[PDB]
Amino acid sequence: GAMGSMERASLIQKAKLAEQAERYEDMAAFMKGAVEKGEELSCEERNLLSVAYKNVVGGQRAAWRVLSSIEQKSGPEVREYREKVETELQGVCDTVLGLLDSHLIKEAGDAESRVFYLKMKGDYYRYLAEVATGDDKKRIIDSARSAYQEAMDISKKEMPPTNPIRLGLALNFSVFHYEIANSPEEAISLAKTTFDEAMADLHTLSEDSYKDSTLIMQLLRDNLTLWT
Amino acid sequence: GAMGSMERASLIQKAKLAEQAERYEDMAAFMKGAVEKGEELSCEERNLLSVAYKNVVGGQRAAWRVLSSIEQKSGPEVREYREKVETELQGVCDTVLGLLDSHLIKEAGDAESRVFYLKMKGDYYRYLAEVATGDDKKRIIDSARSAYQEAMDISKKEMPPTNPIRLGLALNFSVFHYEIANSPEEAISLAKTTFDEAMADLHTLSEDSYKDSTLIMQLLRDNLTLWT
Amino acid sequence: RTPSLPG
Amino acid sequence: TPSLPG
Ligand SMILES: *N1CCC[C@@H]1[C@H](c1ccccc1)c1ccccc1OCCOC
Ligand SMILES: *N1CCC[C@@H]1[C@H](c1ccccc1)c1ccccc1OCCOC
Ligand SMILES: [Cl-]
Ligand SMILES: [Cl-]
Ligand SMILES: [Mg+2]
Ligand code: NA
Ligand code: NA
Repeated sequence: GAMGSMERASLIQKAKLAEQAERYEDMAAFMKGAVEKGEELSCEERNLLSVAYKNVVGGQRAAWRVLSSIEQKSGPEVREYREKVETELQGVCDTVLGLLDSHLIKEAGDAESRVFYLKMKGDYYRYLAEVATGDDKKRIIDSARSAYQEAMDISKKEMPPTNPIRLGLALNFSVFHYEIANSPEEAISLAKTTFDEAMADLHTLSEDSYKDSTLIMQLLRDNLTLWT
Repeated sequence: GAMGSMERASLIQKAKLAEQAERYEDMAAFMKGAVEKGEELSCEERNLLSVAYKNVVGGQRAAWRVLSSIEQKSGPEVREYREKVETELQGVCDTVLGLLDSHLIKEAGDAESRVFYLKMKGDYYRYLAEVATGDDKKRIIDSARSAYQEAMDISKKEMPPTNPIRLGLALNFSVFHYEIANSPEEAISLAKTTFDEAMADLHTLSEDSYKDSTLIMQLLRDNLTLWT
Repeated sequence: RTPSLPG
Repeated sequence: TPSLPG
């Protein structure tokens, strides 16, 4: 790609500069270039990739929601511009999903990174699902569920129930069930089981881990309260 | 161009939608397309054009300042990335200056539009001056000065001393003197006489005009009190 | 820098 | 409903 001629280490350095400058499209492009070098990502690098694209897609999602709200209240212009933003958002999600399928997931060297990437695959199919319609939406929903479920299977075998990545996966998968798949009972069951299984082990954690885990447990609780 | 097949009114409508969605690059592109239809801009449309490009270049300027500070404190990567942002900033300023020279600045026209656009030309040369060095900087500085001076001459002949466009021009020209042209004495004098001459004419204004004028007068005073 | 017109 | 904020 456009970053093919730049050293991997230079791309990582420039991603960090872009973050300091709040230039998230640049940050994402640098991180894409780094992924495309074909080497695994460290934990810090995975987080850089996720932060960069979350900022990009997050801005597009917020704009799409503004435009969709105007459209629903309402010539063809609002629809056309909503569709333009929608196509750009779909492009970014397709880019992220392409990095995960080629080849971050299959090259992930440990269970934690594999769960991180399968969760991310679920998340980006979920973002697609928010704007999809008809048969395409149904396929996207099934793809999201399959990625999340694979991540769940690995995290139950390989990670303790208080592990923050495992907890965040369960949080986002339960949001998927509720907001996307019209499965509130699955959402509640998953959040509840995850909350209880983590609570059982909170006393074994250090001060920092306790804070990390109860932070995400509190995010599960907020959703349960909204849902229950 | 990508906007050539779109109706003028649709471009203006989409610029307004882009503003609501805080999509300023899109907003600027829509307004550029509208300018290229070859009709004069209304007051509201001039303000849309200005807000759009202000936000685009504002983000670039802020990023450039972050990167330049990192560079001054400090491989080639910081310089390379600062140069990349700088080139994109210069490209936007060149786009704006091109629109002004090719479409918008005319010998004809009401005082309100002629001053507005000449001020804008001064502003975008000033933004180029912020990143320029050496003799190139000298020429750019003189281009900004010449545009501001022509706008000043028109504003003093054709507008009352409380006119908000005249006041904003004096504000920015005084900032030019202080920050770019190494003339703080001139900056201070211009801000003070502008403020004082507006103060003396406030009694002629309605409640609404009074708020419009006094808001810009307050900005002049803020700079005066900062500088003295 | 000194602030310019915010619009 | 909010998802993980990072
Ligand atoms: N700045 C220059 C022209 C656009 C913008 C205007 C502005 C906003 C806030 C403070 C000062 C100027 C502006 C934007 C949208 C609507 C009206 C506006 O101002 C008209 C008066 O300009 C001096
Ligand atoms: N969200 C997922 C990966 C990036 C972001 C992380 C996060 C931030 C705040 C709350 C929850 C997750 C994140 C970003 C930067 C540094 C570290 C991060 O978390 C890493 C492990 O925690 C889940
Ligand atoms: Cl459009
Ligand atoms: Cl670069
Ligand atoms: Mg045409
Ligand atoms: Na037409
Ligand atoms: Na003072």
